[PDB]
Amino acid sequence: DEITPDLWQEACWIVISSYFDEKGLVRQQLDSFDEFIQMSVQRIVEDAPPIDLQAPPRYLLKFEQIYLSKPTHWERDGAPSPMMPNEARLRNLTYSAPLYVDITKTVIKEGEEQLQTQHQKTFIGKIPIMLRSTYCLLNGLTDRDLCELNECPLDPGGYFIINGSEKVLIAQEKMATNTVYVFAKKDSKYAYTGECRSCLENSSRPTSTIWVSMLARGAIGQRIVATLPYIKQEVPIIIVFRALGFVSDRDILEHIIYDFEDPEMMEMVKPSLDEAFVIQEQNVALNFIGSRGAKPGVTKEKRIKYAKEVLQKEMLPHVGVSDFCETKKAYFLGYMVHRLLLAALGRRELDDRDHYGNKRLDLAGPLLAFLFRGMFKNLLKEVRIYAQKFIDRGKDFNLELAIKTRIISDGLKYSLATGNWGDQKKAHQARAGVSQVLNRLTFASTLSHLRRLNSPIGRDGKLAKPRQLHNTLWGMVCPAETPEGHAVGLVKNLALMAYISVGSQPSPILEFLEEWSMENLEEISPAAIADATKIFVNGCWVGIHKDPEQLMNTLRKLRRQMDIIVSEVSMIRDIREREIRIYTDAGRICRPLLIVEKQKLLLKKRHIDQLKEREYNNYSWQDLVASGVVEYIDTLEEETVMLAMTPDDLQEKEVAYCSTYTHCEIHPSMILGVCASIIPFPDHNQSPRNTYQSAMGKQAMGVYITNFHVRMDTLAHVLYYPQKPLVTTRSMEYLRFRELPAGINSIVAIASYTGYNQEDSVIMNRSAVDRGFFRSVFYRSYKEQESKKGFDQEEVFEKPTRETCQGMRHAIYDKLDDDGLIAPGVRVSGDDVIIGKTVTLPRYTKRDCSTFLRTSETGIVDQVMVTLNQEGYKFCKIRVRSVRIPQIGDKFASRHGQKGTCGIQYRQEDMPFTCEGITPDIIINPHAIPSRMTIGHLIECLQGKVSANKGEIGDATPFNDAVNVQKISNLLSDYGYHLRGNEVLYNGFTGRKITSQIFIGPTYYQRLKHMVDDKIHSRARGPIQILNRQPMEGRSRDGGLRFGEMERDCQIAHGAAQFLRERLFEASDPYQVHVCNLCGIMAIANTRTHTYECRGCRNKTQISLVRMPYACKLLFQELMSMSIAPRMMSV
Amino acid sequence: MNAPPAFESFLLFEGEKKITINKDTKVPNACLFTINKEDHTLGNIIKSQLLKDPQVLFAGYKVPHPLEHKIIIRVQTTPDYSPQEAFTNAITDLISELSLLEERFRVAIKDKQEG
Amino acid sequence: SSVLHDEFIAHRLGLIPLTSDDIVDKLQYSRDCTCEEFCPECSVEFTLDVRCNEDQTRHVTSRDLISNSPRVIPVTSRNEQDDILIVKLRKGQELRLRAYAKKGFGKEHAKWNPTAGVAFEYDPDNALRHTVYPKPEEWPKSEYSELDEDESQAPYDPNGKPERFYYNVESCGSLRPETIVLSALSGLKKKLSDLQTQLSHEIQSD
Amino acid sequence: MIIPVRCFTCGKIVGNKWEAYLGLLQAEYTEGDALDALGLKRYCCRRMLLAHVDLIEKLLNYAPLEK
Amino acid sequence: VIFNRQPTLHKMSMMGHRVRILPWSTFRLNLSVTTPYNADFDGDEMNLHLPQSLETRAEIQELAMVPRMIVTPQSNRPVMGIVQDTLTAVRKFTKRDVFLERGEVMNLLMFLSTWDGKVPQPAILKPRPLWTGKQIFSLIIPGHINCIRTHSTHPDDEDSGPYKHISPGDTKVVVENGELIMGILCKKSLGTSAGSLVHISYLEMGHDITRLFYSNIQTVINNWLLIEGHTIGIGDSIADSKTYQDIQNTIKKAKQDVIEVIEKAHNNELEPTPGNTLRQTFENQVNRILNDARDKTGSSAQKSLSEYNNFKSMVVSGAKGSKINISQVIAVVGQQNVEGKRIPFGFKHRTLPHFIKDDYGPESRGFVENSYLAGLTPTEFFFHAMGGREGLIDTAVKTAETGY
Amino acid sequence: QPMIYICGECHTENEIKSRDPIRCRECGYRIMYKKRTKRLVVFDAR
Amino acid sequence: MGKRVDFSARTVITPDPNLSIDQVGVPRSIAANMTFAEIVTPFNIDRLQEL
Ligand SMILES: [Mg+2]
Ligand SMILES: [Zn+2]
Ligand SMILES: [Zn+2]
Ligand SMILES: [Zn+2]
Ligand SMILES: [Zn+2]
Repeated sequence: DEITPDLWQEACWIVISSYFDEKGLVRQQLDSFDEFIQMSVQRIVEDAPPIDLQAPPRYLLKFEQIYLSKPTHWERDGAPSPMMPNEARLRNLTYSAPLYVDITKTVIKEGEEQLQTQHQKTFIGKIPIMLRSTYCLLNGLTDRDLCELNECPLDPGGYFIINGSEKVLIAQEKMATNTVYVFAKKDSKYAYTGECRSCLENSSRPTSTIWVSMLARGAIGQRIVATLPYIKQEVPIIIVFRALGFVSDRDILEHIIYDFEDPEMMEMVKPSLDEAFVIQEQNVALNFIGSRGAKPGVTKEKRIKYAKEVLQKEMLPHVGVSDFCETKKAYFLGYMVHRLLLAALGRRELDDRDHYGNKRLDLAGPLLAFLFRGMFKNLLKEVRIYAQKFIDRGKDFNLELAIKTRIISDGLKYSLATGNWGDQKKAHQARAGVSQVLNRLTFASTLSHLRRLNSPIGRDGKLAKPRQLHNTLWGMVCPAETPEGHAVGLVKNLALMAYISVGSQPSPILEFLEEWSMENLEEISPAAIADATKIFVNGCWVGIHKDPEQLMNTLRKLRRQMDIIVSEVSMIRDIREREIRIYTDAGRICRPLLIVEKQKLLLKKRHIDQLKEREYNNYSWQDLVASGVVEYIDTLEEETVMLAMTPDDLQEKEVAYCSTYTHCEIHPSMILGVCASIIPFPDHNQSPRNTYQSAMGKQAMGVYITNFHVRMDTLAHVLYYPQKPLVTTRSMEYLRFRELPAGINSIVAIASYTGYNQEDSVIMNRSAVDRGFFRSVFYRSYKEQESKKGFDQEEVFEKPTRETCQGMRHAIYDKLDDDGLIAPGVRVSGDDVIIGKTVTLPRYTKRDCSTFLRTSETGIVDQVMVTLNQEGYKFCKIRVRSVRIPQIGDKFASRHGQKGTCGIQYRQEDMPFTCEGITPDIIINPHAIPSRMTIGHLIECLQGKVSANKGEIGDATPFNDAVNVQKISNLLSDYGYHLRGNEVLYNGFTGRKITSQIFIGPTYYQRLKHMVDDKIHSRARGPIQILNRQPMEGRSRDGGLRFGEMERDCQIAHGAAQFLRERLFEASDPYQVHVCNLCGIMAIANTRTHTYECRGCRNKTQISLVRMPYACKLLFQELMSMSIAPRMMSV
Repeated sequence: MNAPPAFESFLLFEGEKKITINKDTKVPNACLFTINKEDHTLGNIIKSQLLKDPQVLFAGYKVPHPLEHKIIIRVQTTPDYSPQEAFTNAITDLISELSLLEERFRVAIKDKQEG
Repeated sequence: SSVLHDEFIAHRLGLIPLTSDDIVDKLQYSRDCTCEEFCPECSVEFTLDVRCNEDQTRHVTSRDLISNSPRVIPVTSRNEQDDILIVKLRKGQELRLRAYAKKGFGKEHAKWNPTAGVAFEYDPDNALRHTVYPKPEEWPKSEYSELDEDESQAPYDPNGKPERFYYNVESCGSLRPETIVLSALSGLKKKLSDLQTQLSHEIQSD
Repeated sequence: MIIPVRCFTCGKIVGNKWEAYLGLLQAEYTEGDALDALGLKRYCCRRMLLAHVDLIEKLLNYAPLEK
Repeated sequence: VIFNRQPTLHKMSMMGHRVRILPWSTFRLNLSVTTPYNADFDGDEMNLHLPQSLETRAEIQELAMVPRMIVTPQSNRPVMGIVQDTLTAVRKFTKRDVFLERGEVMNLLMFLSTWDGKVPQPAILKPRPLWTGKQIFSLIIPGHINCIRTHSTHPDDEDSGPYKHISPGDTKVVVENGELIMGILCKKSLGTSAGSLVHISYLEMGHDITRLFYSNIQTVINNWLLIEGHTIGIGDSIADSKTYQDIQNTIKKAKQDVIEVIEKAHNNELEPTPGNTLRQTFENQVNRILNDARDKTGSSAQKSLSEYNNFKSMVVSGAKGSKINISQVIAVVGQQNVEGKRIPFGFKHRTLPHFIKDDYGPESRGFVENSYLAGLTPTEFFFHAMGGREGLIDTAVKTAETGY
Repeated sequence: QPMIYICGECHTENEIKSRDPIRCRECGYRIMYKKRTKRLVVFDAR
Repeated sequence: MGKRVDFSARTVITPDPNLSIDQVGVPRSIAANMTFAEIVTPFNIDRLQEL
């Protein structure tokens, strides 16, 4: 029955494999989008108010149902055919499906003359579709079906195709809503502040933040204030309580202080009462609120109405926005004050801003919902204006012409295309970085980009606290994978078994709590709240309970049985403070864990047995979760959980550590993400090395996707001979690194050989490189289109001619065909022409606008595709193919942060060799190891020697006590090798033995995208910028290198004044001006007629020539634009 | 972009001499032999054969740059001898050694295939 | 029409070993040939023409490299070991090409390297102490060692020099291993002879 | 994508061994014994056969450009 | 040309070079001139500027050329020195038991540019002629400079007792009349510190002679290292069973000591020291215990090393690494700190959900009792990732403020 | 002169002249590919 | 204070133990792109005509 330790390493990984058979790696994206389409769009459409318009006749126009068909593309002819994602990629279409809404317009004029007209399936917009979602044409297709459609079966999906560009929505971090968080700002007028970003269940407005603060000590005592929304002045809490109908101080403290035996709380609230005694009735308090507001009505009536509306709608919407909710709002605001007092009295800890239990991940669904709310509101507005301008004339109108569908369509398309998350007009208030271009450089880069999280703290911020690896990231975020540049700690990555909750309605839970012995908050007396336990659901205090323990037992039983409580519902019992917080909302990152009985796992051997035959008896992960054996625990419920790292922790020990565990890790290696799960032996490296590899696995070459032959990507690198690593971890089985690997096993020798590998460089074998070692192919796609925008000027693909075309370069166009497009198989060098495009003029009647190769490439045309774009003019894509043979300067890396460029390449006779004539493919310098402490590199090399000599794949899973260095060495000594991986090598040049026995063996190396040929650049008098006549910027522009301020300072320190003048004047922008010797302002010179005159001074004899930079002339002219007179006085 | 053709390691450029002899002025009876389009394969054997001559006081070689395709062999001999004569005799001795080794390897192969 | 681009196929064809035993001495380098781009005195013509019409995958192997010279053929195609795989083709895919094989050696490209490993060793017992084992007991014995198992390395020989070099020359297939050794000795001797000729011209010109 | 022709390290031909290697593996050989049957004794050539991923078999799941 | 690397921090980040045209498509640099640029070859790119007049060319040739840039005015010492392979190898080369044969010596003399063509009389004439590494470095050393240094392993109690001028360990570098009379050369003798051989060469001999000195050290030593070789592998990370037992006993004793301090604090048997609160005093005691454990285990690992250990070779030469790195690879990685304190209670009174609440023990709060060869446990792995994230954040955040 | 293209879906060789919408005559598919040139490109098998 | 300049080049750096400290190894393509305006004289008339 029990899984014994000897079977555990199989059982756990069997369980893990079942998880990845059920979910995958992009499950969060697909589930978010599916919830958005199934629920969020319908909720948004129904939550909009019916637009009642009347001059008389009236019309309501109620939207009642939505229909999202499959993605479809319509041609000029109008025939209807399904649009496949690959066709969208090739034709630069948007993989979107039409959204139709049912509309009901009832005519009501008078005399009960009512009649309803329903417009079924009114086309309301187009919604882009996430690939492999339920509403994707690739849904449920087999691998054969996907290959029939020219799709990769290993492609995870989880992205959109907007204008042929694959866009991926990055999950955005945000502070959780409807939760009270008591912080303390050191530099502020308030000692403690308790904030609550409140938002109603079905979002319709932004988060309304309410603060309840305490004024810092230094009138008599500490005063509690409340910064309500839409009010620009602090308001005492007692005033707010009275404005809600609680005038008696006893009632207010009944709502705030639940234990009247506690004078400390009492004296700390007393200043607030003493400050609010002149106001003692609800109307006067409402008048005070309205007066403190930023729109103080001259008459107290409208002041009181405004205060009523604010306190009913903007104050704590999550508690309830309807009327008669003042009791719930009063209880909740009293809870906020109670929490603030507990913090000020030291009875509760301040809340941690960085705790991921306090955060939420805004995924594709809830982000598209924000867009859709804004866009549907704008659409209903436009419909209101259109219908108003017609009914004002007293006649009917056609809603089909009122609905301008471009709002929703173009809005979603623009937002996903650019990443600016918001309305196109508010292009600066909008937050960019959402919806990035999917990284297709290697399969690991694609997976990681699809599992990418973002902390929008702002890269400019230099506070390290949000960048720090918090304790609560354990199991939810990769500890290693993070960019090492300016976004350290802000851009994160999901751990492998991390699941972001999609969201759920609290209705069944609330109904069960009602049927259960919970007492509502309006029905109780406050005297009961002392000993009772509060119950919050999605932040709303809904009631109280008397035995929280058996309530938690009941709820956990219900969630483990897949009863009314779904698996993703978090249920935290804080014991010391008697809250029970239940969460069903979306964005809660959680992970699966094995539940533990008294001191035993519930995962018995029968579950492993049924999981082994997963493909026959359809016993899956969901059956494991439904059995009550596995549980999803979120960051906030982990605080109440006692984990076992392994079932070995559940053994009874000579001194028991815990003996009351509640859960167990499925495997600790699941704390790593996609790119860190490729590192072998990451627990033997320094952690920065693991981070650098997690970044560098994403630039590694491989086969980024199986269907690369049909993709017209702008840039693509494919390795000739990708190999799976000889030394692998058990997590790559689910990353599909074995099916799409990104490196080669290289016989690497760590040695000092000729000095060409010093300081992070490598010596490669020229003979190996000749045999296809780390050879790659580079595919570059050029796009072009001939626009017939108007009869004024039209472009067209056609072989240009020297007699008709004007802007025709001296490059030869013979490689083009009569259609103007080069043919595949044609070898093209730099500056060559691949598309001959000519544009009609207003060298006559047509000018050359041909597409050249990006300079200095020298490839062969791989293929040419011609089609029609969305509007329907001819559209061409040409993929050119360039074989990249590794060379000096190309960057290579192992899986341990050990990067370096090729210093030199030696032939096989020049490389050092073992007694059996094995030469290293790569030689790396021993000095790269000691400071870096990448012992995982050495253990991987030794394990790889054992694996190659044994005919297996080494197990480098991080935390594995069945694999240590002594075992690997003992294994290697059985194959006739030195047990530590050393060998006697001979000098290739002289054949003499090397005195020091070299450490050599197979290690998995990666070829990175950074090849020297894509970086080398030179300039000598090339093109210049228009504004300031200085060299351009970039290799692509043939630009010059920037001689910056620091270079100026260095050369000033050198004392090199002529070199400094050469760099900053003569090699950048030499120029001449003519200055009036009297006024010092630039004069008018006419060198052809030799007439120089200053219009200002009315002189034409006292002019002087001045040699100045063009940028300085431009500066002085831009100062004269500002009415400044910079007078260059030559005397 | 900058890859030299692989034959440039073996083939002489037009007007480029296979070997150049330059008198070393630091010490007497020393010469520098700059041999183009050769590498350690001939340099090592020529040096080691020259070291077998008791009339050779110095015999060394270097590949000044691996990316370049020449070697320099410095030979100093006793005053009654010459570095050019030493170099010639070293090549003659290497040729005779290789001829003998080839004939003996042919004989050994014949014995092995026959019995 | 195969799934491997043209340079992939070309590179892959270059690495197929061709029987070179008696023909390599007769052929000339195209540098030395007085012909045009090609001729039968400096090159060998190959042709390959395969089309997958049937439903199973067609393995375009080195057996499909048809030569004009019967003496120079792919090693695997010589009259066991299977044929080298050039490319797998799907129904409707087709590969038709025309190759020319030339004379060269491993300095120019590893495809002209005739060896599949050259094991070279000397002083199997570390008597010259050209290696210094920190723990001589930890190291396995060479196959050419003559030491009793208690003895880890031979006693140090102060008057010793490297003699008795052991070789294991494995052939890729193009040449016989003994032909590799004989051709190596002849090539080294002709390198030295050419060097001596140029040396004599330099000495007499001075 | 396809089995290399030569071993990158020594230059031994491995191109003719992938199919035989797979046939030995379905014959219930261990990978080590299979590599021994094909004569791959240096761990470089064993690396070549043992770490190869036959991606061409997946690229042949797509219909060609011409029928 | 002027050769530059960004960020251009000081005047040595832009130096004058003479162009040497070479086949492939990278900028090829000498390895001594990498420290001034702060340049390594992990994908770094550098900028070449070509002066376009005879006046600017003369300016750069007389002011900014690299040999004129050997000594920096910032700290009146060399800015470039001997570096990784050449430094490990010159340390191994100038050891007392390095004996070169006639052919090896001639091979090395081929790579001396400043060689008068006279083979020096070997240090050993019989039974077999043998030159020493010091005897060849004496030929590399220019002029008649005089220098006294001490190898990094020089015992501090040797200059007092006898054998001061005849060092048993071949420490106490002494160069006289441009001959390395004795001592093992290392970072202290050929690095960028003040009073080293490269500095004294620049001060006594010109910048040209010093340029040749740098080049000759590099060429001769690299071509000798082709014979000697240098490596690193698992065998250098391993220690003997006695050392492992000593380290584990040290760690066990340290954990029991921390348990004793915890028990004292729990029983109110701990009184605070002046200037600190009780929490801070407990933290000081625990951190002192664990730092003592780390240092003792590191000393155990360091003494366990042999003379053939390659970690010890690179640390001794000063080429790369430190004794703390050896301790972390062999003995114990040690305490992980976030903001200068132990791992914070990021959960509620816990560092991770795997620990009990209020657990101030060493493993709970981030003491990695394993080495990098042993491998970190999952909690040690996460805490080490936290500590390393602190360094990454510091490196990425200090740059803007320091540049401003 | 003819500029025959191949269909991305039906793989049909069909001729299309300039100023013609890009449509396969056999199935109407909108994506077409050019055929391999007849020019003689040479590869050094290296 | 800082600006783009002509006669500049940039590429990856690489080790070269066989250069002196004051040398820089330059590709032939960078050197073929970059030029130095040398004045003609009877001292260099022949060499510059050759170039
Ligand atoms: Mg760098
Ligand atoms: Zn004027
Ligand atoms: Zn010919
Ligand atoms: Zn091999
Ligand atoms: Zn068609």
